[PDB]
Amino acid sequence: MSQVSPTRMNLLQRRGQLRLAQKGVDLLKKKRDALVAEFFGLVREAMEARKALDQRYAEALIRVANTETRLKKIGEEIKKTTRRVNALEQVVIPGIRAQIRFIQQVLEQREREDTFRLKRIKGKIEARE
Amino acid sequence: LDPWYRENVAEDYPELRDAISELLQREAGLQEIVQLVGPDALQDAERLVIEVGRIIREDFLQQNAYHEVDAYCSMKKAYGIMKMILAFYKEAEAAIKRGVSIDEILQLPVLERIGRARYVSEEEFPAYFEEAMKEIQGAFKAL
Amino acid sequence: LDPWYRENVAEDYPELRDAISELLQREAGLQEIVQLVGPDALQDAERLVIEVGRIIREDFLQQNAYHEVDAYCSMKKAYGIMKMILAFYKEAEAAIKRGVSIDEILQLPVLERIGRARYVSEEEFPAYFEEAMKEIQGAFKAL
Amino acid sequence: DRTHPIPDLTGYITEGQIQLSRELHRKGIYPPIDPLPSLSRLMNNGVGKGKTREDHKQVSDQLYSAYANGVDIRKLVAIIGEDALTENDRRYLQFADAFERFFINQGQQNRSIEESLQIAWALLSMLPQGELKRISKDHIGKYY
Amino acid sequence: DRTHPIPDLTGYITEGQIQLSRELHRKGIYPPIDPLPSLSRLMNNGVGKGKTREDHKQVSDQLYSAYANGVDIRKLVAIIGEDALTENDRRYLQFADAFERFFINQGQQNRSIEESLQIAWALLSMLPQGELKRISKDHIGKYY
Amino acid sequence: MAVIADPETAQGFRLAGLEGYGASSAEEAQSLLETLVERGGYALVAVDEALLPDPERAVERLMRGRDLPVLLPIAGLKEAFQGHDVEGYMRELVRKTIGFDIKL
Repeated sequence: MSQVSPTRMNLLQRRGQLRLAQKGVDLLKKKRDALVAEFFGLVREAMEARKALDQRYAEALIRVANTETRLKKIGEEIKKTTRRVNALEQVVIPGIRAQIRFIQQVLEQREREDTFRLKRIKGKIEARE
Repeated sequence: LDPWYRENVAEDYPELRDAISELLQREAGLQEIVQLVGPDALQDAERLVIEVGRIIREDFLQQNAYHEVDAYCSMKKAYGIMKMILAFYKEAEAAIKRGVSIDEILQLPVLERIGRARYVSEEEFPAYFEEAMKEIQGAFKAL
Repeated sequence: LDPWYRENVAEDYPELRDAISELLQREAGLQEIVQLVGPDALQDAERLVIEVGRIIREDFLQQNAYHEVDAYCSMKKAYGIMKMILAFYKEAEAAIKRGVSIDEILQLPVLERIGRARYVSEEEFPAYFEEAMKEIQGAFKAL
Repeated sequence: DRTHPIPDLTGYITEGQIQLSRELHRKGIYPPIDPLPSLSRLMNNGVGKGKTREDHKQVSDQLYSAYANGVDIRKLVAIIGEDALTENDRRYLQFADAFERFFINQGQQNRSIEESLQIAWALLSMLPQGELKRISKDHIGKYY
Repeated sequence: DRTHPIPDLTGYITEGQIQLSRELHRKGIYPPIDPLPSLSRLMNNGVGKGKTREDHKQVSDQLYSAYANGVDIRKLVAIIGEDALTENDRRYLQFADAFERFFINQGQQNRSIEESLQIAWALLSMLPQGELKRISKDHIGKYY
Repeated sequence: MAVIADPETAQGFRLAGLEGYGASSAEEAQSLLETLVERGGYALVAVDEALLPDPERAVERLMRGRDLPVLLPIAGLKEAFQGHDVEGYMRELVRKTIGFDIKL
């Protein structure tokens, strides 16, 4: 092609990665939100569970993991194949903008400079004649 | 030319075309971003704008030169179709703001009629406005 | 130009600037990673490198062209400030290796003096080296 | 094309540049000034005490910073949803609309610099005072 | 730009090319030779039994192939993450670092061809023996 | 939900009304996962971590399936509680996320 490719190209590129960046800080905020509901779950868990061991006392047990199991249920696996989700995702995504960026500039390289050896050759024919 | 339209056709001609153009303008920006980060992260509000933006393109911008009716669209018909689309927009944004699923609006029965409005040669078209409002009410009912 | 500095100013000019540059180089790499995974996972060793890297940037790289003193920094003053920073680095890494909290080093009293060293027009600056060592000892004391 | 040789060679002859953009005009923002391509190539020479007002540079800096953050947050809203935005970010998001509705938009109308700074301070109130990084405390106390 | 008409037309005039790369130099690898873009046109005329050693071509072929695979895998690591790489690919990834650290890098030092082949075989040990497609079994038994 | 734990504990979850199944090794326990998975009705299987030291390899082995039970290592056997399983489950979960084996 030629001109026009010129600017939508890289604002797909620039404006479009300014907001891929921005999903990046979004998800480390989630980071800090997620990891803090992570350990506390953990807490009572460890907890009256073994209140279960020395055991009625039947619930030091399911009382235990109704608390214990629930908390780490949400937190434990909802909390991250979805956490490790959020962030494992959007980064092969600044991969897009990344090497694919090399893409736009070998592309752009190729011709505002090539298109010019040329406006000037033709000058050159009866520019020289 | 806005005053000719305002005095002879419709008082809201300029405001309507500015509003539709802002719709199309917003769609263009949204599609550029979606080209990058995909459409999965899109909020309901942004999906609604694409839904109505698409209706503008298909139901208004597109005209069939080969159809005996849509080959020519009288001034009176142009504004009436515009108000059906813009009224569907307002109702769409209003329904979303009240937690109506966009999927529920996307399959709203009146939509298919709005799509064939360019083929109607009678004002039966402005009746679609009332047909749109009651239908949204049936969506305000089911919640 | 290294030999001119080694013979006329300081024998350790080249080694000192290479060491500071490696510091700045390491900081750059660390900041890139932190931009991704956040700073919460950072070990004390990595937090210390950022702490000293920051002191290099603020206390050395940055110079005030508007200050009557820091407007020009004589060769003799440049190396002396470098050795105060590099000596604080060695002591910092040495203290961490002995389980001294980085938070304890970050609020070390001498640090504020190192920060205003560029404003001193007297060698009172190399005295900061001994002031740094004893202060770390007071941190080796409290453990 | 701002790189065409004519407009491109003209930039050096100016002390202030106001760059208008079709994209911005198509979003209904008028005047359609690109806030990240308009420069006081010479702005600092025509502002301050004895020219406009002492707080002019600080207000201009703060509005520019807040509007730029607010525009980026429009992208973040699209990414995460409006409800997932923090309270602080929501204020910056809202500030961008306020800047466009009240500062950029004029109902054709000759605003004095005093009028323009007043609108600027009025919209700035939407932001937390603790978030006015680019306005020295002396100006906040005197003008906020 | 290696495609500029000057460097590009020069390639045909050579029997050996050593291509240096800024990217490699910026990683601190000196000499900054691109191991997948340096070639020998007349190389086969100066190697083998009675010149260097009989396994020279096989070793050169295997190192070139493994280094090229290892460099591509640096791209794959960026795409998927280090932990998602297979055990076999991880070995090739590591081989690329070993090739750069030990074979390319010389601490200024005059290596005999025997010394250079020895380093080559030492780094090749990092790869599974079953993955040495370009070295005949006769050479593996005699030299590995 | 099912729970897989050492036999004494498993018995106690049963007396509490829950669906506890007893095992005494990483392998035995993986077997139990596969029988449950094939048998079909569970949305979640909570497993003493002493019995599930590698839960990714665990998924890996279960199947050519089909929609899986979430698989949740929690800590064990009697002496496996009288640790704290969690301090280290937490070290792994933060490294897991941010990438950073943080100095806890």
